[PDB]
Amino acid sequence: DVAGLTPCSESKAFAKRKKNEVKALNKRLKNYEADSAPALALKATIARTEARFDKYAKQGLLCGTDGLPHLIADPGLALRYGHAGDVFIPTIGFIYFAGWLGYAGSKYLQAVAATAKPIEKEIIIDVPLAWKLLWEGFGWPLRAFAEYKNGSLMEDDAKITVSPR
Amino acid sequence: KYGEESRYFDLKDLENTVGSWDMYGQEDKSRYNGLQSEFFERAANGLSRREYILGLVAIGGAGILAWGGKGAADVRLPTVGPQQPAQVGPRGRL
Amino acid sequence: IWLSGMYFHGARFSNYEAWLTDPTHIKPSAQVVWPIVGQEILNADVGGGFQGLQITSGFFQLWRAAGITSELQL
Amino acid sequence: KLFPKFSQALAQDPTTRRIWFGIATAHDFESHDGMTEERLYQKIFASHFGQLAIIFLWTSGNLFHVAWQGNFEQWVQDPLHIRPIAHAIWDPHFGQPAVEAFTRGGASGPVNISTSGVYQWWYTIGLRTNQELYTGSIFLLVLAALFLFAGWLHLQPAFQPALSWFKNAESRLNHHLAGLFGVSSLAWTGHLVHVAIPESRGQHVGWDNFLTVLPHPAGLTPFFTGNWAAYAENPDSASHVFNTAQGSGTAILTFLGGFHPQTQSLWLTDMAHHHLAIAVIFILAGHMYRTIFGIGHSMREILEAQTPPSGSLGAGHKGLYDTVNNSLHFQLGLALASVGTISSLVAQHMYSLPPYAFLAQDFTTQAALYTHHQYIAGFIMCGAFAHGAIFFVRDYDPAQNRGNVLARILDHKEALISHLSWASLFLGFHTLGLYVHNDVVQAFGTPEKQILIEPVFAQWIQAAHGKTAYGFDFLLSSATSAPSLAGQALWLPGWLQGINSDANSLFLTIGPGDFLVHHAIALGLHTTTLILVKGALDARGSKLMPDKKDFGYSFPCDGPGRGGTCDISAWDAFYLAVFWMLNTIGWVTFYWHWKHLGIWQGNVNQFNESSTYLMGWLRDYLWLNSSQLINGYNPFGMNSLSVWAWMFLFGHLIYATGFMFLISWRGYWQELIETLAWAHERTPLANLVRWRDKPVALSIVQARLVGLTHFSVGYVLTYAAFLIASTSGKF
Amino acid sequence: SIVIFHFSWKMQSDVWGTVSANGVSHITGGNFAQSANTINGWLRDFLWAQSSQVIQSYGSALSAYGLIFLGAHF
Amino acid sequence: SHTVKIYDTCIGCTQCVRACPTDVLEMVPWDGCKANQIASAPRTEDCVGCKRCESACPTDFLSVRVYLGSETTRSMGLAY
Amino acid sequence: MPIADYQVFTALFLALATGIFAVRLGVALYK
Amino acid sequence: MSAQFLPSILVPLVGLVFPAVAMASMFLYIEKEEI
Amino acid sequence: MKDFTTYLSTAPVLTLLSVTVVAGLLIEINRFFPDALIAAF
Ligand code: CLA
Ligand code: CLA
Ligand code: CLA
Ligand code: CLA
Ligand code: CLA
Ligand code: CLA
Ligand SMILES: CC1=C(/C=C/C(C)=C/C=CC(/C)=C/C=C/C=C(C)/C=C/C=C(C)/C=C/C2=C(C)CCCC2(C)C)C(C)(C)CCC1
Ligand code: SF4
Ligand code: SF4
Repeated sequence: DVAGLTPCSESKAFAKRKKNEVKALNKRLKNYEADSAPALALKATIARTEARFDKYAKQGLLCGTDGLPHLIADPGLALRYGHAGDVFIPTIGFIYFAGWLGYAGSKYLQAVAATAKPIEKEIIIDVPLAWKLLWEGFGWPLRAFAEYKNGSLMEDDAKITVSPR
Repeated sequence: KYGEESRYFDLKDLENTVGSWDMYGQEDKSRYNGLQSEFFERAANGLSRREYILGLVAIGGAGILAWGGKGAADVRLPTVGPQQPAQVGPRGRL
Repeated sequence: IWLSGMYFHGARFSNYEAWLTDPTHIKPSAQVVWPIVGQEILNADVGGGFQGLQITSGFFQLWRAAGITSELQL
Repeated sequence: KLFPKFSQALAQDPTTRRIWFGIATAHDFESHDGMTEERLYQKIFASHFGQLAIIFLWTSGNLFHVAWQGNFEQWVQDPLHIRPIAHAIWDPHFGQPAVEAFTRGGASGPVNISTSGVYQWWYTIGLRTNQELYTGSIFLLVLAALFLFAGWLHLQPAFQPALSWFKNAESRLNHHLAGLFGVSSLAWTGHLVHVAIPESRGQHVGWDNFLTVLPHPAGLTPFFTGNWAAYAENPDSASHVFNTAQGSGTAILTFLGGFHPQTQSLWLTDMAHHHLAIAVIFILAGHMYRTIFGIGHSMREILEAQTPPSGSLGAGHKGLYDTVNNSLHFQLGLALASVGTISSLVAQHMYSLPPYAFLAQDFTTQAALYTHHQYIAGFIMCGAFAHGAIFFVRDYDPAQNRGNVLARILDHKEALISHLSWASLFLGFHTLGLYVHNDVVQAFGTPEKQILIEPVFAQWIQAAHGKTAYGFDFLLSSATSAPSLAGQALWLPGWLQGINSDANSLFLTIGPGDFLVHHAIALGLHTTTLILVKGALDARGSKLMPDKKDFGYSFPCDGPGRGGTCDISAWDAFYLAVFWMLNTIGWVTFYWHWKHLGIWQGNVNQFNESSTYLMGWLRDYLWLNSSQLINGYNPFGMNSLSVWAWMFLFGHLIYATGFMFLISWRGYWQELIETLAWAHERTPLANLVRWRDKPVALSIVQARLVGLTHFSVGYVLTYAAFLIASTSGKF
Repeated sequence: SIVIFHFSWKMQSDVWGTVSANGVSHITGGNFAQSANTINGWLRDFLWAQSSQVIQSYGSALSAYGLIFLGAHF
Repeated sequence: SHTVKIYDTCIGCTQCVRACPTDVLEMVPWDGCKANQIASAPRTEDCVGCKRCESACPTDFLSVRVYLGSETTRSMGLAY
Repeated sequence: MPIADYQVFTALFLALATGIFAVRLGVALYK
Repeated sequence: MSAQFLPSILVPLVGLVFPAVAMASMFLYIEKEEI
Repeated sequence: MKDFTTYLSTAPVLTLLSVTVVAGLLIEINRFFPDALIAAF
């Protein structure tokens, strides 16, 4: 319980929702054979639905009055009540991958900017160089922090074009 | 215009080089009967002044107000007629 | 290429053979979706022990008028 | 051909545009021929007088129509079972079924049901009979005539105020804070103590007997002796009946907090106490600036002293006093921004804290008032930013503001616009992504896969106010906390009783749907602000047009050169921002209306479950609540909702018509008009009739303005019709 | 757009239907002949009345049609 | 009647004069550029405002500027 | 106690006077 | 309402007489050549 | 062969191949690890 939320394990609405979904799937399954293709597909869907509901209830997710899982997006609140995998951990994972792609693109652009013909390098990508920079982008946090503390990650305001006010 | 050949410009006859033609106008003073013409010009004697002709239009404005205050009721307009019962509304209102 | 794809789908992912036996109750279908993110719900119960997307191109009627009858011909 | 008396250049225009531009530039006094600063200020002052007279006449008309064709007296006896009447209906086009269908609140004929809430307001301030309303209307009529005479008088040379008089900011602020704000609030407190409070207790107090009635049993003695606490001895009981003496009291300045159990609105004694405190504080604040009595403050020195060391803010606020006093657009922009924010505050406070008796029970009036004030606030905000841009392009002097906050904020305008764009992109990407994800999982029949982020921050703030529905036990949620014990016997009892009840709108319960809609609102606000700020900062010039300030605030473009310069002026930025403001206000009103629609019907589950995906918004709100509206008239008959159905289609038509001016541009119409002119000049009989002005297509800027006007009118009319018809056909 | 709307409403109100030995039961009951003369009829009896099938397709095989219906609007 | 102005940044390329559709600009002798010629607008009354001259100017910023002002029967391009 | 016809007539006359003052102010503003 | 005849006279005056008069006067004034 | 590899390195070809590879990887991740609502490690 965080904000009046009940765990999905003890939520009656959650169980009723699972029961209703499985019931609808079985109702659709009743109009087929026992080993036909549609019957097997419906059985697989039923198994997946049951596994999903069981996993959600076992993972400790919080359910509201409507019986659906709710996510806690607040450090500390999610860390002390065991909900860090809702938004905190996904935030870290995203930030890492997003920074990886961004750093790889930045390095490729800066590397090809020194070539005699950079526009062609932009429309016709250098596959080996792009591959090497994509691999190097995995250490983007360390490289970015080093460049920031080094002062080479920024451009002087006096060297950037600006409008005549 | 002096269009005797292929010349459609003439400074001495610039009036004809700009297409200033009546096309269909025709001057003729022999048409309307004198007795009927006199009757109409006599009927519309002083009504040729802007202030006087506007007065005739002002009569139309009075007729508009007369219709609302009398004409509308004489034609049994639904808005000037009566009303029958009413309803209560969605909930306990009026 | 587009026509070949239409005939191939009508021969491998359709219920044309079953639709021929009951063209008034079985709804024509010539597309089957893979089960990846719950999208398998799009495989409707068209009829004839087949599940797929209901098509409205009229290919089943055209093939019937041409006397296709079998899936090997498609 | 000389109608634009204020513009000699426009008078020389031989086309119809002369008339058009002759009306759209009538209030731009600064651009008129032979205009000075003194004449400009005097004309604005007289225009202000005229506007005040118009407002007074409008209020007088409302009062007169309610007292002449309304049912105010009948509504007073039964405020919950009688629909207020706005005015009568006299339409010769009405048919018999229409005449019979519009007769409702016991009227003699067809009438219009009021939706502005004037009945509840007038009933709460003490008005009870039609004679009082008529007297108020006559008084407002005389007041309007007086203001008109004042406007005419101050235009005469003997009564013309000098330009320096208009620049006396200290004196004006002193009089406005101490007199326009403080004295007015004190007078309102006097009226509430002498009329509103006694009238709510079943005692009539009017001009004929207000001098023989004691507002309090102990008259004036406790006030002058200092025993002010004696004015809050016995307040109205919890079982008090409005307009009657059962369960009444004698207190006039209480602070119970909460809502009246019967009227579901704020206590009159609390509002009187509020106005008295506000009057005292405003008067005190009014005694601050220096005038001619050797004491007070000098705003110029205060601004010149607000310069932090280390040069973090540069020169600080040096020269800002003159920048604001000399420029009228700066003052208008500040006033518009403040007024718009206050309008939004008023809209947000009147539904959660109803101030008028029997106002919360009127679902139609509450929704209409909230939507009206929110739309007004949006338009006023757009105007504030537009005038800020006008200031930058017409009254900003770089030499006079060298190094202050204005020059510095203009020096890094790129960072501001870039961050606004980033915030807008983030909000849009994620709000749309979450909504689409929920829609996709809902379509596949798997609602358990929805991404429902709990609004823990807003819930925490709600718990800080006393709501115990989230188990936080924070400040006001804990009975043993210091703030809880401090106001334990003051306003906390009623405040908590009203905030912990689900029967009112005082801090409603929120969930994932509220989280998503709030982020959508944040998106609308950020994008609208980005457009307006970008237009105001780039008004003087950009890389594409370095000398934009030389072309003024509004101009069609700069030609197709340099890649194209369509919609490059600041006016165009405001034009593009109006669309976003309408969209944001639409989202806000949609959220408010749907939530209250579910609350009024006792079904919060509908919004709690269908608001997490867009299909629920389109099906459970727009399509579901439009059945009665579109059924106002059908091949079977018509009802009182036919007016709203017609207005619904009318708004749709105006909006679509605006789409023409918005999509089609000037070029096609010019050639078409030329062809039409040729046809007229070659048609017999019709040749005898000529045009005085050469017919030409609408201007580029004029076309954008016409299209925007049509779009806004259709938007407002359509939503007003749908809102009123949906909340009126059900309640 | 107007042409296809006219065709759809006309066929659903005066052509398509079922025969029950007692007459023809059209899909919309023939409301075109009494409502297509006004814009409100087109908005209510055609756009609003016939849109309930696409806005209620979530959770079924036609859910895709309900998704595109929104996507297109975007 | 629009306002057409020429600035000293002009290089005398004569492109604006050739791009004018109503013969509003012309080249006159000058000594501030290598071409020894400057552009001028003696017949601004015939200017329509098409801004074709600006689209042809190669200097940065433009050496020829058109400010649309009071509209006349000639500036509006009306043949009726 | 509904307002009588004389009250409506008096209000209309006062409105006429107010309109006269308004037109005078408008004329002064035009100058 | 008191004086039921007033709306039947004021509505046409404000919607028919006043608009026609105002439009005619405005049209005559915006094309005066010398105001 | 050099020209063919250069054509395959163009912005549209590389964009479509990268999008296809990313989409395929995501589809297989969801196929083997479906209904991943939270990051359960
Ligand atoms: C005590 C002296 C005094 C007073 C009472 C006023 C009063 C006024 N002056 Mg003035 N002025 C003064 C001294 C004073 N002035 C002096 C000394 C100078 C020279 C320095 C000026 C120079 C001056 C100028 C140049 C102008 C004015 C203007 C105005 C008018 C402002 C517009 C308006 O009416 O909105 C009314 C404002 C309020 C009622 C206060 C607003 C309170 C908030 C914003 C509203 C919300 C309150 C509440 C919630 C509303 C609920 C009500 C609801 C139930 C309906 C106003 C009546 C302007 C004008 O319009 O000219 C006619 C104007 O142009 N004054
Ligand atoms: C206290 C409020 C206030 C004041 C005093 C001003 C004053 C001024 N504004 Mg401003 N403005 C405001 C608020 C205000 N504004 C707001 C809230 C907005 C946002 C909409 C704007 C947006 C704005 C812009 C974009 C511009 C101005 C401009 C101006 C200046 C000239 C105005 C003019 O030319 O008049 C002319 C008046 C009109 C043309 C009337 C407009 C016609 C309306 C919009 C149509 C209404 C139709 C109606 C609703 C239809 C009913 C529907 C029914 C038929 C079914 C002037 C000094 C202009 C300027 O500064 O010049 C450089 C300028 O371009 N304003
Ligand atoms: C539904 C209509 C619509 C939509 C979606 C947008 C969206 C947007 N507007 Mg816009 N606007 C609109 C109508 C709309 N506007 C109208 C009618 C007007 C009046 C003319 C304006 C005027 C206006 C102005 C003046 C500005 C914007 C800006 C923006 C951007 C703000 C940033 C943001 O919100 O991030 C979110 C981004 C989105 C919601 C776009 C969706 C992303 C897509 C769906 C992802 C792609 C996935 C997939 C691969 C699609 C490709 C498929 C294809 C290859 C086949 C944004 C992209 C501002 C801006 O540029 O911001 C910097 C800006 O200044 N708008
Ligand atoms: C799991 C699904 C998902 C998807 C499909 C997306 C998709 C997207 N996200 Mg997003 N995000 C997600 C989950 C997801 N996000 C989660 C769970 C979180 C945690 C709450 C975030 C937080 C997040 C942020 C803060 C941002 C995005 C942004 C974006 C957009 C550009 C991302 C990018 O890397 O571009 C390409 C990469 C670059 C162009 C350069 C790298 C830029 C990254 C984001 C900076 C990372 C390093 C930096 C120091 C981090 C500090 C950020 C600061 C605010 C604290 C994109 C459409 C960005 C955006 O909205 O654009 C305006 C954005 O800034 N996301
Ligand atoms: C619903 C919006 C709307 C409306 C009403 C119109 C209307 C019109 N368009 Mg248009 N158009 C629109 C959207 C709209 N368009 C959009 C979004 C675009 C962008 C693609 C275009 C692009 C476009 C082009 C390119 C052209 C038109 C043309 C026309 C005109 C055709 C002549 C005609 O229809 O006869 C009659 C007019 C109507 C039926 C409109 C409704 C008028 C009602 C029925 C009369 C009501 C009388 C009134 C109420 C009484 C007076 C009351 C008093 C208070 C004033 C017409 C006025 C063509 C044109 O110029 O005409 C030949 C033209 O070439 N449109
Ligand atoms: C701005 C306030 C306002 C508004 C919007 C209305 C609106 C209306 N009035 Mg009303 N009226 C008002 C003030 C107002 N009145 C006042 C103060 C009085 C007291 C004298 C009256 C007395 C009155 C009577 C006796 C009647 C109406 C009637 C009507 C209805 C038909 C209009 C008509 O033909 O009557 C004409 C209205 C008048 C002769 C007086 C109105 C004068 C106002 C104050 C002019 C205000 C102009 C405004 C401030 C400037 C805006 C510019 C604009 C003119 C372009 C209509 C809904 C009729 C009705 O009941 O319909 C069923 C009716 O018979 N009114
Ligand atoms: C552009 C421009 C302009 C305009 C501008 C604008 C328009 C602005 C605005 C703005 C706005 C619109 C703002 C707003 C705001 C707000 C704020 C700033 C606030 C706040 C806060 C606080 C401080 C609070 C606190 C509290 C309390 C008191 C109690 C309870 C709790 C709380 C926390 C709530 C100008 C002319 C000037 C200049 C130039 C140009
Ligand atoms: S705007 Fe057009 S007409 Fe005027 S000078 Fe330039 S090119 Fe010539
Ligand atoms: S185009 Fe520019 S540079 Fe060339 S002659 Fe004209 S003004 Fe001078």
